[PDB]
Amino acid sequence: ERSGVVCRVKYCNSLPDIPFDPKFI
Amino acid sequence: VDVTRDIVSRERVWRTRTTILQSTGKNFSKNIFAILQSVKARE
Amino acid sequence: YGILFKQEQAHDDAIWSVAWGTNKKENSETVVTGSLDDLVKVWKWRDERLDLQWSLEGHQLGVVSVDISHTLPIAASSSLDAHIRLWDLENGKQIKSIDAGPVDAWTLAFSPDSQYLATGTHVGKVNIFGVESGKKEYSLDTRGKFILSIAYSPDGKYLASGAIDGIINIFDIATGKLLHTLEGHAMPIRSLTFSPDSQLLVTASDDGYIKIYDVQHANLAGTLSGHASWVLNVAFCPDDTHFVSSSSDKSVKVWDVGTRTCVHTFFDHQDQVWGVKYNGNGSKIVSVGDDQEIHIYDCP
Amino acid sequence: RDIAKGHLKKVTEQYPDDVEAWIELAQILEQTDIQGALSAYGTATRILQEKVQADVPPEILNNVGALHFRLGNLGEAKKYFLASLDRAKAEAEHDEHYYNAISVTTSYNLARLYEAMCEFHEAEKLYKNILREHPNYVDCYLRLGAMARDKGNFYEASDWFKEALQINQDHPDAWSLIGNLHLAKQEWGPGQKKFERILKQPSTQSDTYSMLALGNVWLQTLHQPTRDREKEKRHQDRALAIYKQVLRNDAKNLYAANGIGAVLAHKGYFREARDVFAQVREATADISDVWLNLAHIYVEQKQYISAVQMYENCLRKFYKHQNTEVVLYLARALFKCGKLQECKQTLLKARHVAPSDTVLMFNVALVLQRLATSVLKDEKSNLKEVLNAVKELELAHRYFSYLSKVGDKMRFDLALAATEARQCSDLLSQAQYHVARARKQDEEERELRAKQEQEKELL
Repeated sequence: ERSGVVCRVKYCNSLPDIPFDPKFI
Repeated sequence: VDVTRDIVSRERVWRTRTTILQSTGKNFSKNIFAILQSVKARE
Repeated sequence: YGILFKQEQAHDDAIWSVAWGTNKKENSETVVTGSLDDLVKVWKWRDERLDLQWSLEGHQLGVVSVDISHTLPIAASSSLDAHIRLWDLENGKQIKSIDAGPVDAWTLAFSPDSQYLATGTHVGKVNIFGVESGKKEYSLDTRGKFILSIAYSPDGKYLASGAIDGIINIFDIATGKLLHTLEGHAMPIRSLTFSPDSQLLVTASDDGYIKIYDVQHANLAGTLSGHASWVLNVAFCPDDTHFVSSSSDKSVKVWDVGTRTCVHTFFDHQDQVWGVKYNGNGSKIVSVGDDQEIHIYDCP
Repeated sequence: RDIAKGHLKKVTEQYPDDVEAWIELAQILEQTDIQGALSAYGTATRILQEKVQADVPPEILNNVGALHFRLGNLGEAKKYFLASLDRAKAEAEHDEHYYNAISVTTSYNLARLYEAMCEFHEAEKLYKNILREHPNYVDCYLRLGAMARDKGNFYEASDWFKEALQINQDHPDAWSLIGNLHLAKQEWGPGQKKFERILKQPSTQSDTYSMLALGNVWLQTLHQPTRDREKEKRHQDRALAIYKQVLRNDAKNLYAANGIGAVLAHKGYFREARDVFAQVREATADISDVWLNLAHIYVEQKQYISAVQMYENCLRKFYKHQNTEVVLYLARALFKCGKLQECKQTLLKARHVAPSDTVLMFNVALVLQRLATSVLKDEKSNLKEVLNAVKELELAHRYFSYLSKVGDKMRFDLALAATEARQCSDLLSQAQYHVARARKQDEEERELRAKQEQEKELL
């Protein structure tokens, strides 16, 4: 309407964690 | 102990942390650094 | 063991709650559904096939809970509207709308004698309502953050509450006081089920952990690992031998009460299942979800 | 390695009694395509049977189960690990080859598999079996910690993680995971300089993962009202400096470029952002962040019909049925019809799992207000919908009252519901105006149906 919907707009950035692939003998 | 070196030698790591961040294609950063300098040309 | 009935596109929008009547007050013959499309569809399971008996409206927001009385052929519905509408099923007519104003309303539960109506509240209180009055008789006040899940003891002697971050609160409904404040979970609990003998209790959190607690001394009988997603709904096999698990990954694992084993899993909903209930013995198993398609699972 | 590939496809077609030729085929194929390794192991399983009916050594079978772990073949991967442990048991006397140690890492893989089954009970069992017999091992010590991290942070999750540093403070993976715990406590934002400085010893450096974590904890500082105070400008340029550093040491990192595009988008260069995010978009689509950040640009051009589809494309991961910030970032300048009523339906979906939010119950009141003023002003509309309009705005006024009594907000007090209250009062007046018009349109439709009744009597 008079103004848009409110948001805490952030261009965030995530991180992958440690994979732990099953090991290869 | 002997078990530690005994296991970490014989296994293999094909999947680490760092090359997850690195992309499997070849995306260089000159294009990235060129537009980095280009925005500095607006500055 | 499989699916008997599948009900294609049973609702316009996603179902959130299921109610299948257990007695022989023509409620084994029917199903009550509660959805986002503001439709309370009374589904007459007749001739072992699922027919629409009534479609009830007026819940202006999406339905959060439906239930069927043990001792009566009537039903009740809640939503974010905070107008806990009470429904008569022989005619498909509304008995009353219990305004749990202004917003302070959550999922409901028919009492085992179907006299008191428990619900969750934003403050942490548990508000009890007269089925005849529509009035907040008394609120079971146990502080916390928010009340998400509740269940009566079917034998009519306790209450248990699941909160917004894994708070389990044990009550004596004969006196309405807190017995134990159990804390085996950290992540939100959406469903909990008293045992048919009310000797055990099931927990369904965002961890896939069915932590089963004893009731008579209020201790951990054992933790059971479940799905990969959030387990959402649970019902006991009424002969007190199994329990079913609705999750957030289009998958319904069926569990043994003792051996802690996924005795079966259905995958049949292509979307996230929300609500589960057994047969009067536990052979038929009803099941809803965001597929808007209701799957009925015969499990001998 | 390329010459290895050439020699391996110099011998694969050949057979000068090829035995291990498939073993060193797949031994480089584990970096590469996994199916090639599968095929190599497939005929390698056979080739140990014809010269003599010899059971396959369990190192092969463990590794093929390890392959199927990253494939969909999880069940027969489990069968591979079982028969691997049996064949290691069939290596009854081989402590030279240390079948016991091979069983240790095989059990580690199988516990990691039970985690993929979400059989965390048996995962606990295998892990504690190994740690009770080889407590010097760390990865089992922290996967247990990771499992309780799935339950939560201040568990023995955090303590297994800290004792993993106690057994091995040199361990960068666990040390990173220490601060990964502290990512949950974002109020421990500026404190993470210290807990991500401990292994900024240059033996561990360069650690791209940690320094990107520094960039990320440095970017969460942004979107504050102190940018005009040059503070977040300095923060933007400091994150930019981190991103230049990781740029020079790695051109092919993609989370970096996501960070550069994010900080310049926070600098207001959104036309200068979709390009840099386009690069990582072809690089890999399977980064959940870039889906959001592209659609933020789209709604910044008000390109909703390019944005919300890619939002629900981000919803195509098996992570959470109602992620909250995604539907928040969905309902932003949503102004069309489905951008209003189906917007309400999305808000209801979020509210169903998140009824605690003040912002969400404010936003449903907002969108109900918008649709109420969409049906009473130039409308001249249906009876039933304007009958629903008064109820829905009454509900909206209930939330206007309810939120205003609450103290805590999203660090911006919502006494703005008060002007909504004057609005909804004048909306009551407008509704009392237009419900009379509804009765007028009802009576004229009655008279015109009388007019068709008479003429059909005439026919």
